[PDB]
Amino acid sequence: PGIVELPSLEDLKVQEVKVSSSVLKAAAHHYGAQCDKPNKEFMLCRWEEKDPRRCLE
Amino acid sequence: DAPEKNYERTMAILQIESEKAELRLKELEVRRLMRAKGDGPWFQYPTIDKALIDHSPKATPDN
Repeated sequence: PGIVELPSLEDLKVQEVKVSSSVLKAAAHHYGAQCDKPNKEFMLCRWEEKDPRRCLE
Repeated sequence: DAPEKNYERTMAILQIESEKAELRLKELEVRRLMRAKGDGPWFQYPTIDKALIDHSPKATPDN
């Protein structure tokens, strides 16, 4: 059939939030309250178009 | 009975039977074409209804 599409490795590179799971769990409620807008935009788009290749930015 | 009565009775009988015979042949050909192509109301084997599909947002996006 069709050749499957995949973004290049330069499109996937990003600075990483390099912390343990305890750091995330401790400040989970503050992170959820303060950063709701880009998280919810990403969640809406990711649930809407059902594609991780179109949900990278 | 009169010969005219038997004559016209025979003509009515022949017309009725010719109509029935042509309808029987049409029924056979209709059945064959309907079974071959499948588009008519006959030979419509049921498939899965689409009202049994859950269209809510699920717990995983890739679906």
